[PDB]
Parts: sequence; structure tokens; C-alpha cells
Amino acid sequence: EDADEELGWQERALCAQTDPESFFPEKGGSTREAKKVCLACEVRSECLEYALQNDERFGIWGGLSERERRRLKKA
Amino acid sequence: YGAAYALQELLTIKSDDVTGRVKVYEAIVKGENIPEPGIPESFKVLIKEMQSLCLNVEVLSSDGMSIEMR
Amino acid sequence: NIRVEPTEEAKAAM
Amino acid sequence: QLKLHQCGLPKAMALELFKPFVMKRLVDLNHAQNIKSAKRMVERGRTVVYDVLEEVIAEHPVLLNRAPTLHRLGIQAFEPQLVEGKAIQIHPLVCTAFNADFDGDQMAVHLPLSAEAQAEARILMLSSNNILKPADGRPVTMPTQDMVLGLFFLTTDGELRDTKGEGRAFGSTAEAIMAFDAGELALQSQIDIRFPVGTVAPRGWVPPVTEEGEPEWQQGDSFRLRTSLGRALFNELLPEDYPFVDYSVGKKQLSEIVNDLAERYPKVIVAATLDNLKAAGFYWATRSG
Amino acid sequence: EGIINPPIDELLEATDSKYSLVIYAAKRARQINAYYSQLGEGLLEYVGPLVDTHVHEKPLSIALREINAGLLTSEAI
Amino acid sequence: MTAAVKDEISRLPVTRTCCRKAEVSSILRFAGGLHLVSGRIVIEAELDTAMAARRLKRDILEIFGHSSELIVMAPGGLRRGSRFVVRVVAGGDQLARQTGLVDGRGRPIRGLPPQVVSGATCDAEAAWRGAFLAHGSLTEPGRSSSLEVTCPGPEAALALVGAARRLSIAAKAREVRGVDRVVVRDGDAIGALLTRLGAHESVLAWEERRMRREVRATANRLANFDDANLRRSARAAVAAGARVQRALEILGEEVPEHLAAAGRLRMEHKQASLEELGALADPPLTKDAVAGRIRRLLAMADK
Amino acid sequence: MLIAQRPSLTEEVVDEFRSRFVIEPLEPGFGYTLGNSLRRTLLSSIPGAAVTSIRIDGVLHEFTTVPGVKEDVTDLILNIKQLVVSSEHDEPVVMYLRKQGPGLVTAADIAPPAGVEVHNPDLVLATLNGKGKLEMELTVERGRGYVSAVQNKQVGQEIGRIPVDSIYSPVLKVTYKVEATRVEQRTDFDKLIVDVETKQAMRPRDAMASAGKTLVELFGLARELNIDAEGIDMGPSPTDAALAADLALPIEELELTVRSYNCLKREGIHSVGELVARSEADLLDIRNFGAKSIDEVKAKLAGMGLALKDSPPGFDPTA
Amino acid sequence: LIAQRPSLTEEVVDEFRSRFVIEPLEPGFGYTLGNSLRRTLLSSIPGAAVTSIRIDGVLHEFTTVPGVKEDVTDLILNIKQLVVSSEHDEPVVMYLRKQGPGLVTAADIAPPAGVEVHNPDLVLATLNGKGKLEMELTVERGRGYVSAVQNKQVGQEIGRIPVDSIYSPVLKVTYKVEATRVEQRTDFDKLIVDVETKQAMRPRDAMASAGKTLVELFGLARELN
Amino acid sequence: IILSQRLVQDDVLSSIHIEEHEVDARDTKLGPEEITRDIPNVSEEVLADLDERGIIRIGAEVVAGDILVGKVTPKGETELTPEERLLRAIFGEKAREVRDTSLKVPHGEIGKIIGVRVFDREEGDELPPGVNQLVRVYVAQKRKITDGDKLAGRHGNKGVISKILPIEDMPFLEDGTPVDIILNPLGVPSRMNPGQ
Ligand code: SF4
Ligand SMILES: [Mg+2]
Ligand SMILES: [Zn+2]
Repeated sequence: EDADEELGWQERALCAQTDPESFFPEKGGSTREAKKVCLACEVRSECLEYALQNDERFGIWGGLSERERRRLKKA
Repeated sequence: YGAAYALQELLTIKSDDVTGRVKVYEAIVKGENIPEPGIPESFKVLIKEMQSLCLNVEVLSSDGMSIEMR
Repeated sequence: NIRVEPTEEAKAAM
Repeated sequence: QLKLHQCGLPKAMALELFKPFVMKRLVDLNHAQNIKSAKRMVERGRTVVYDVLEEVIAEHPVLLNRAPTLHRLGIQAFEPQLVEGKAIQIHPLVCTAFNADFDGDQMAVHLPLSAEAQAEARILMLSSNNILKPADGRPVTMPTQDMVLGLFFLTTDGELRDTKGEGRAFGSTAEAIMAFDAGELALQSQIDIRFPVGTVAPRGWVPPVTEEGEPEWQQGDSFRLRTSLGRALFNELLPEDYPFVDYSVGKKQLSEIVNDLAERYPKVIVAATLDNLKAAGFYWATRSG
Repeated sequence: EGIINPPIDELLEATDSKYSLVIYAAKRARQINAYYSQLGEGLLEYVGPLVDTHVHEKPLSIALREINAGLLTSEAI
Repeated sequence: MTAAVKDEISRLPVTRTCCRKAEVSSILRFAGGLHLVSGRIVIEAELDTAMAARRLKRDILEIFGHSSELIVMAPGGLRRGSRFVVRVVAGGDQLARQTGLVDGRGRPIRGLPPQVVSGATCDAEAAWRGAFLAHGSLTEPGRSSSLEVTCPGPEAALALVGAARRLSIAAKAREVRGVDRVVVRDGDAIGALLTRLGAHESVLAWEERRMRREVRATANRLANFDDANLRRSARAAVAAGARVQRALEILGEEVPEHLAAAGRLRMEHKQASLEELGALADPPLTKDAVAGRIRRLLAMADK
Repeated sequence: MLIAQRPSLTEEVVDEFRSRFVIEPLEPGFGYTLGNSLRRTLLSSIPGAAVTSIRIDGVLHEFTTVPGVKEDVTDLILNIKQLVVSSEHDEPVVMYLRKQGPGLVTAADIAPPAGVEVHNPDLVLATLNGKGKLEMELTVERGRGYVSAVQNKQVGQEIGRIPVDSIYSPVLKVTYKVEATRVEQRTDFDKLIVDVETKQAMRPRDAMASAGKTLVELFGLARELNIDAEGIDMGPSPTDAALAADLALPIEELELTVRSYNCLKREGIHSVGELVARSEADLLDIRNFGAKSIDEVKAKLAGMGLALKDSPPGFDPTA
Repeated sequence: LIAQRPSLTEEVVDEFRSRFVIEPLEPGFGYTLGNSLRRTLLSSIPGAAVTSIRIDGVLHEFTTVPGVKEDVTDLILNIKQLVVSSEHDEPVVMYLRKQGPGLVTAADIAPPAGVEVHNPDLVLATLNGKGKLEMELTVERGRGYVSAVQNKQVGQEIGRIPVDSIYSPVLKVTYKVEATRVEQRTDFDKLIVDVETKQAMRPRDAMASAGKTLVELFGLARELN
Repeated sequence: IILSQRLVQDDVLSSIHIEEHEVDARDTKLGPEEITRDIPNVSEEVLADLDERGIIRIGAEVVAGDILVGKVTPKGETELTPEERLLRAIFGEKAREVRDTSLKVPHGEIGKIIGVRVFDREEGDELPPGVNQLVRVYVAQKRKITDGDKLAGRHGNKGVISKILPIEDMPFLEDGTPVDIILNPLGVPSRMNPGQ
């Protein structure tokens, strides 16, 4: 369009159009919904890179949970 | 012309009403009614100078009681 | 020192 | 090209004067999400910002002033519209009121904010409600130069002009215009013209054609007149009820006519007639020679 | 059309002079603006507009139109 | 059935600007589309409701400043729908950009706009009002009911679920055969939600209906609620018999032997199942024959 | 080059015979290139018929008054001049008015010969008092524009002939103006407003069409110098531009009998254009033919109005 | 009433100057046509022009090239009078390279195929013994006057200098009407339009383009019926 | 005054104007100020025309709000409001303790960059006391004549251009020569300067 400017990859996150509470389950909640949503987001690689760089162990980023991020970070 | 409100706003909430400029800006930005003007700062400076000249300037209400301008 | 208010007839129309 | 109640603001000045209003408006239309993004968008000078400005600027009067302010007609309220440039546009008629020339003069613009200030600037200080002069009561919002000349050349006698025709009878002013377009008639030649049933006969004109058994009325009398084409074109500018003028119109005569219109007619009709006179005078001053 | 509508002559038939008309229209405009601002929240005494409006019209213009049409009355307190 | 509830919802007066913007965005996101033409964009919205088309038209014009068309060509294309298609041509690109459908200088947006999400709870109520107006269905799989709205994608379904959560309600996304929807199975939750949307008369009618009907003890469990469901499919066959009496009002158009016999067996044995009815034929015909015969009887009596 | 914004012409009706046309948005300038041209072509380039001279009676040039009639010579001439007539004879044609006695002699009392007509019989031409007689003759002929009695004075002298001004042009008054109109794009785009006022005979729209045709011919006269010369291309002609939505669409049909669609799909027809033209012979000769199938490819084929054997646009398939 | 239609003929005064005679027109009807043709000719005749440059050792307009006698802001004024014609709708590019003393006339440019420099005598600069010039000129197509600001591209280079473009092949147009008063018992006009172009195309092509534009514009009014 | 468009086409009344902007890095109580392109919080796109030492490049075109020289001033310990601290915790942007005072073009200014002159107090330059560094940037722009600009003759006849018409719609002589300027005659007699 005529915006001619991009703030970054945040503006192009699919999860913005979806329940923000579904990415932080609670009391035995599931993860299939958010993980399925992430697999269509275009900036998934950028989201995962940002999550790894900031090394936060809460919520799910890039389509992976906290445990998956820990396992990936082990190497 | 006989326009009193335009003059009052041109003298108070556009030049001197320190607490009124921010309020009018907020009112315009939030889309509501412009607030009533206050008392300009220049009058207070004048009163302070006159008092510094050992003159007993004071403003009185309907009854003979001072207001003290904060 | 006025008070402005719609007339009774005008209120009913709307 | 402006009307008596209009002014032309450059879009830079207009944008800087109306910044809070445009910010709020473009936040309302979802062109921005919050006042911070709206402020950044306005500062960076995007495109849609001016489209929004053109609509937040409507029906919001602005006070125009020129120092020194010798009398109250030195401050007047105009309705603004955006123009492409860095200079303000002033209607030619108000100059005399401002004593404003166009050889480098400058003017200042103030923006009423509250509802009371807007109502005052709209009802009391409007530009088209201030025709007369407070000092003595004579109009100042009147055609002054290159309009008096046009309306004089239009309505004048053919003393030393190449007056051709001088005896022809025309069935209407349209036929006279058609004869003038062809090199057959002069704007000042005396001709017999027939007018419709709407026009009002000249002041005086006590005798219609002498009759017997059936009189004529002050209105609806289809009367022939010995007059020039320029006089008919001039009278096509004044209100429909105004009597035919049929005499040379310099500056004194035009001042008297404007005073009569101001005294006897509403303000909107007077403003419309003044704009008509302005346009016609400029056109015929260009074609004057 | 624009700032010359409604004409001043027609408006002055509903009041005594320009000075009173200014305050009359200003008070009505403030009422309309307050009604718009607090329309979403709990109901309040404010009412109007009583005439057809536009997308984003100045409340003062609506107040003047209402005054001209004859849908308002001014008392003395 | 639903039409009355949708009418009550639409006729309701809405005041807060944010709610109106959210409702317009939701309706445009569910039952509307973009039709690229001549390198520019035009917006169409097909609604299967009486006046919600006028509501969307007025809201667009007032809060966004645009002029609509409201062509009444039926949406189904067969002219039977008699439902309204509102179009925006001049400036529809700006409506698309400032309603949330398309933003970020890129493809359209899959789910609900980011602005409707992450807003006051009233904003979520408006989102549900719009979504339930676009599509919807108030089904009764038995005596207790279940709302339904066929969202145009899993992202929209999940967004609606999340918006429901903020209203204290319980919602469940679901998908079948590639088309997905939002279902709220619990009847009490159904009433709770339908109260928020604005409808009350419809809420009262639904509450009285379900309350009176649901209180039919059948020991739950299998073969005790399952037999209740055979009887409920028998009540569905009673509705089919009402369709057969509609066919009788039409006279059935001098039907041949097979369909007449099938209808007679269904009516006389109003509780007998399709298999049981088929077992009653002189040449024993299977459940398939009765199924096809009722299908074709309904097709014939459609008029 | 491409204009990128095709101007449009819109009419408004003020009276029975008064109109106001608006052309917009014209490129910068171009509000004066074709404003004066339109005005002058309207006022001087449309054929008409009018009276040229009159013969009131055997006695005249007593300009003080014509005996028997209330009015005078000049008023009678003006009333005659207001008359609107239509004629087909190239040569002048003479008609007579023979009202008698007291009353009001009007246009309906004229006795035009064959080939001429008077369109306003209700016009009043004079009043007769005291059992007066008015035996008048009117000569009518065709022309263009406004030609005065000057250029109509006859060297040959006749006792009763009096030449009068002739108003041939149907349009009586034309005015024009231009204004700025663009806000979205850059300003300075011209909008042209022309007010046209004609007489009872012809409507303003016909005058506008005739003037446009004449100007198109006049400027084609110059365009013929080098036909392979680039100009400003308007581009999307409205007729075919609109009809492209249904005439040259690749999809043969959307809703129709499936049998006929399947039959015609695998027989040498893909886009409806290939079928619209040369339909009868193609459907007849080849194996694919139907008797009542015509009803499915003749009547229901016209999505928005179309007959077969019609010339199809876009003969080149945009493969 | 005359049944004769107007006709047009051409006369050549110079290789780039013609007189077009149109007759017989209606009385008082030649000035309008002549002025309309003149406006169209001076306004909307398409052509080609240079729209930007870049020199080997220059970063902005306000500087000078070592060895040349003119500032970089005078070379721009010298190449604005450079009359060229182009056939490619894309922004063609041509190269100028000169070494050693002498005058860099416009004949020293190496246009690609499809573009031409029609006045190979204009002087663009003069170089001394220690100076060399190497530049590239971009040629585009258009009409009318397009300023340098409008010629700026988004995210251009440091060395790109946009230039004012004048897309106009018509030099001087005038007209005159003679009241023929031909012996047909009537009066009529005879219009004569004098057209001179700037050695980029013959006046016949310019008149044809103007006629095409005016016919297209008046067609919309013609089809109002 | 009315003007022809030719005077804008051929730069007949166009002139080059130059302005200079000056900024100095001095010493403060909490340490000296420094000139660099490592601005604390600026989107990288702004630091595109800046060279190695944080001074705009020669030949770059600037518009209102652009950065000409990058400068950082220390500010020392300060306490942030609760909302600002919470936002920083959200986005985890550690404060740098030095704010920006870079030199930017004023509002309504444009033009290319002509020259950059930098003086260092540590390079022997005779800077005043307590001024570590100084830098001057020159911005030049060509102005064409436009309505609002004032013209005048040699006989005291002045006026502001109020219109610029296209070449086609200008009074032209009998041989197609347009006039470049139109003056009102009403001003000649009453002012008694028939010299013009
Ligand atoms: S990958 Fe990251 S940005 Fe994309 S949807 Fe998942 S959480 Fe959101
Ligand atoms: Mg002055
Ligand atoms: Zn809300």
C-alpha cells in the first residue's frame, strides 16, 4: 500500500487475529490450537529467532512450547 | 464587535492559563467540550510585584473575604 | 442566564 | 474566484493550525490506532492526512487580521479552504476594509476554539455581514478598482465611440447579444429592447405607452425601452425586483446603488449581488480597452 | 451552502438580537456535543439532535439549524 | 426459527462507537468479500437477513463515511433466498483498509481484525453480535440446544472462541469436512450468551422451551438415553410427518404407489424406525428403500 | 499517450427547453479549448428556418401606425420575429395571415402551405379593433445563425416588402464557465459548465449532439493529415468497456442446461464470443445440433441482451 | 444556406514551418477553431526528453567537474535545450564520453537504437587539455513540462541528478482569419494556421495529433443523443 | 502581478540559496559530549546518510526532521515513572543513560548538502574554552519563482506574483509571441512615474 514503512515482523503476526489467551494455557490446558495457528504464520522463523534470542521460558513462540525451546537451546 | 468569549479565550487559555492549555489540548484530542478559562499568570506576577513594593494588594469576594489566589 | 431545551412537540417527532 | 465569505489558507499553515483536530479525526476513521501514531503520521506528512484536513476544516471560521487595526472591520471571520501555495488568498472586495494592498503586505490568522467563540466569529464577525462603515454608515465592501472601470465602460454613452446600430429594435437581450457577437452592434449604441413580464420598469418612467380602456401595471408590463446593451447586461446583475437603472454608473452611482441594496434587502442577496458585480466588472474591465 | 446557512435574517426572527442568539446557539451546541461524548455511557438528560445530520457535522451548525426550524425555546432564569 | 432472534438482535439500538465499528468489521469479515476489478477493489456483503443489510449500510455510511448500493439480488443465485447484497464501489479500498479486512501492505487478513481483538468486553459482545448475524444456527440436537456459526476459517473460529471466553462463556471450536464452526453445547451457557447479544424475548422463549422439554428423565446412559434418542429421531420423523401434511395441503400431486405406501407406513407407525418400517413392506424392503422414499417425498413436497 | 481519467458529460433540466450540462474532469486547461468552441458551434452551426421579410398590406411605410391594429410597426415586427417555424423548401416559401374583425390575431390564424410548420400557434401577433382587417404575407426560408435585415435588404424595390432580422439558430442563449474540481489527485483539473436555452422546436440535447458532431467532423478534417499520428488516448470507450463484462468472457455460460453446455463444450466453442456470431451455420452443419436447443442458446444466452450471428469483440483469444 | 463543407490544405514555408488553410467556415467562426488548435498544439503534443543524468566525479548539481569550463549547474541548462526523439516506452539511456581539448557538441553523444539527437550542433561544454567528460543521459517520453522534483525516483542513487523535462516538439503557433466575402451572396471566413516545430517532427504530424486529441474529446459530446 | 509559465520552465527568475547549520560538542558536569552515529533509540533508516563519524554525507538530500550531525549528551541517574518502567520491563530495553541532542534541519527546510567543515580542539584548532568540537553543514537549494514572491522594477513599481498562467492562455501578439508579464495600468498615472 502507500504506508511505505514497516515497523518489523510483529505487524505480520497471525496470532494477532486470534485468541491471545490460547498461547498461554493453564491448569492442564492443551497446545494443539496455538501450535496449529503458528504453522500458518509467515513470520514463524522470525518469531522463533526472537524467542530464542530473548530466552524466555513462558508461553509458546514460533510454534514450540517452553520445553521444546529448552531442548533446542540445549545444543 | 461585542465578542466577549473570543476575547476571553484569546487572553486566558491561549496565552497565560498554564493549567488550561493542557486541559484544552486534552479536550480537543478526546473530542469533548472546551473547559472554562482560569486566571492568567500575568495577573499573579503583577500582584506579586505590587506586594513586593510594600503595597497591600488583595482580591475580595462577594463578602469582604480575601481569596489569596492559592 | 437562559435555559435552552427542546419544545414538547419537537421531542415527540423524534 | 472566492466568495465574500471565503479565504484561502496554504495547506502547511492549515495543517499546523488544526493539528489536534486532524489527529482526533484520523484516529476516529481508523487511519491510526492511537494519538501517538496519529501525531507521528501528521508530522511525517502523509497523503490521507490532507484528505482528512480538507474535511475537518469545513464550517470552522478563522479570524483574519491586519496590523494596524484602525477600526473593527480590521478583524473579520472567513470560512477557510485549502490552496496550493505559501500565501493566503483574500477576496478583492474586503481589501478596502483592511486597507490591504498586494505589494508585500502580510496578515495574521487566529483560530476560535470553543462553541461560544465560534458562534461569535460566525454570527457577529462574519465577512458578508459587515458591508457598511461604522464611522459614517457608507459601504466599504464595494467594488473599488478595475470593477468600477468595467461597470462604467459597460454602462456609458457612446460620445466618441464607434456606435453602430443606434436604431435597431430587438425582441430580447439574447437577440441583442447575438447581434453584438457578430460585428453588427456596439455595447453602448442606443437600441430599442423589449423586456419580459418579470422586470420592473425604471424609477420614474411614469408614462407607459398612452392607452385607452386598458392600463399597465408596475410589474408584468412588457415594456420596450430605449437603452444600450451594456445597460441591460448591467441590470441582469441586480436582484429581480430592482428597478431598471438606465444611466451611467460611475463610483458615486454604484455607491448609492449598494447603499440602497443594503438598506432594502437581506444580507445574502446583497452578498450575491456584490459577487455578481465583482465578476462582471472584472470581465468587462479586461474587455474595456 | 457552508457558513452562510442558515441566513442570519431568518435566524434573528427567533430571538431578540445577535448577542442573545450567540449564547442560545452556543448552549445548544454544548448540549449536543456533550450528548455525543457521553452517548455510549449511561443515559443523561442531554437530547438531540432533532434534525437530520451528516457524517461528522459541527454541533454548532446543527444547533443553528434547530433554532431556525423552530425546535427550541429559550427561557430566563 | 433463528430469524426471529436475528431480527431482535438487529432491531436493538447500539450507541457506543467502538461497538459499532467492531460489529461492522465482524460482519464484513464473515459474510462479505473483496472483488478485484480494473486493478482496484470493490466490497460486497451478502446477508441472509431481513434488515441487517440496512444496519450494515447505515453503520458504514455513518461511522466510516461511505455510500452503499443494497442490491436485492438473492445471495443463493436462484432468487429464492430473497436476501440482500450491499456493495461499495467508490472508496471501497479505503473501507477495506480502515475496517481491518486488509492491512499491513499485503494480503487480506485471515482472522478477525486486530482492533476488535484486545478490546473492552462490550467490544467482544459487538463482535459476537456481528458474527451471529453474518451466519448462525440455533440447533436443538435433542431437548438441549447448541448455537453454531460457520466461521470462514480456523483463525476466525479461534478468535470467536477467545472472545467468548472474555464473556465468561464456554465455547468450543470444531471442524468437519474442512468447514469449521463454533459451538456452545451447554444450554445454560447458551442462554447466558444470548442475553449478552441483546435478545431477550428470544432468550425467554428458548428458556421456557428447553426448561419444560429437557425435564424428561430417561435414566441417561446407553439404551436408556439411546432409546430416548430413537424416540427423538421419531419426533424428527414426526416433523417429517408435518412435512407430509404440508405435502397433503399440496395434495402431493397424485403420487405413485411406492411413495404413497412409504408415507402411509411412516404416518401409521409414527414411532417405527426406518428399518422397522421397511420390515413391514410386503416385499421386505431395507432401511435404504424407506430412506430414499422419504428423501424423494420431501423433494417432491418442497413446493 | 493515455489521459488516465476519461471525462464524462452530465445533463440537468431546468425548464421545458433549458438545460445545464457539466463535463468533468477535464485535464488542466482544456476547459477553454472546448468551451468557446461548443458555445459558438451551438449558436452558429445548426440549420433552422425563419421569416425573412413581411408584406403587411398594400399600404405601409406609415410607421406611425398600421391602420386597424392597436400596435405599431416595430411591435408587429418583433412579434413576427418571435415566431418559430420549420421548413423543408430550399427556396423561400410564402404564407398568408387573413384574420378579420375585432379580436386578437395569433399564430394559429396563419395558413402555412405544405412543407412548413409553426410550432407555437398560441403566440399572439396583434390585436384588431373596430372591425379591422389584417392581410399579411410572410416569407420563410432556411439558414444558420443570426443574420440581420442588413444582408437581407433587397436592391429590387417592392412597395410592401419589409425585411426583418432572422433568427435561424434553434438555440437562443448559451453561456459557459470553468472551475477547479479535483481533491484526491492534484488540483487544476477543469470542470466545464454550459447553460443552454433554446426555443419550443428543439430540445437542448439535440443541439448539443449536433454541435458535437459538427466539431468532430471539423477536427477530423485536420486529423486526416496523418492518420498514424499519436494523440491523447481516452481508452475505455464506455460501450464496449461495459459490454466486456459479458460479451468476451472466456466462460461460455454460468447457469444453463447442463446437457447443452456439455454438448457444446467439446465441439469447438470455449468463450461465448465464438458462439454469438455465425451461430446458425455452425450449429447446423456439424454433428452438434438441436431443434429446441436454440431456446437455450438464443434467448437464455442473452445475459444482458444479445442476439446471435452478432459480431463478437475480442476476436483474439487472450490465451 | 450553403451546402459546401470546409476543406483543409497545406503549404510549406520551411522544412519545419507550414501554413494550413481551412475554408469556408461560418462567419465569426475561424478565431475559435484557430485558438483551440493553437492551445492543443502548445499543450498536449507528446514527445521525448532527457529526465536525469549522472557524471563520473559529481555528487550534486552545485559543484564543478575538473577540466571543464562550465559548472555542473550550467551543463544542465545546456542539455535542457537538447531536442531528442524516442521510440521506447522505457527510460532509455545514452552515453557521452569525451577526452582532450575541444567543444563537446551534441553530436558527440552515442544514442542507442530507436532514439535520436535532432540538433547535433548545440554546444554543451568546452574542455581543456587536462579535462575529460563521461556522463549518461536518461531519455523518457511524455508531454508538457515536468519539473525536476516530479522526476525524482524513490530511493535513487547518490550520483543521480534529476533534471527538468520539456516534452514538447511545437515551437511557435499562430493564426489569422481573412473575411473572404466570397461571391456567393454571403460572407464567410478563411482560417490560416501557421505552425513551426523545433526540428523534431514535421508540422503535419503535430496538426494530426492535435486533431486526433480534439476529435476524441468532442466525441463524448457528439454521442450524447 | 501575473506571470507566464515560461519563466518557470527556463529558470528565468530562479536563484540558488544557501544556509549553514552549526553544532558544537562541549564539556558538561557529568562528562563531555560526543558526536557519533550511535544514537540511543532511533530506527536504523535515519542513520543511512550518516558517515563513519556521524556527519551527513556530501550530496545527500535532507528534508525537515532529518539528522545532520549525531550527538549524544549524558544525563546521569534519574528515576522513571512507574508506567515507563513497566513498559521497559515489558520490552526489556535497557536505558543507555545518554540522551540525543543531534542537529536536525528546522521545520520547512529542504536542499542538498554542499559542504561539511569540522574543527577539533585536539587537532590544534583555536576553539573557545570548553568547546571540544565544532561542525558546520551547508545546505543549498534552487528556488523558482512562485506566487507570493515579490518582483519589482527600477521605477518603484513593486508587487507580489498572484498568478502563473500556462503559456497557451497568455495574450499573444499577432505572430504567436506570448507576453511574459501583465501589469495593471491603473497604477501608472496616479503614481506619477511615466518613466516605466
Ligand atoms: S509463530 Fe509467533 S508470530 Fe507467528 S502466530 Fe505463532 S506466536 Fe504469533
Ligand atoms: Mg501594502
Ligand atoms: Zn464497545
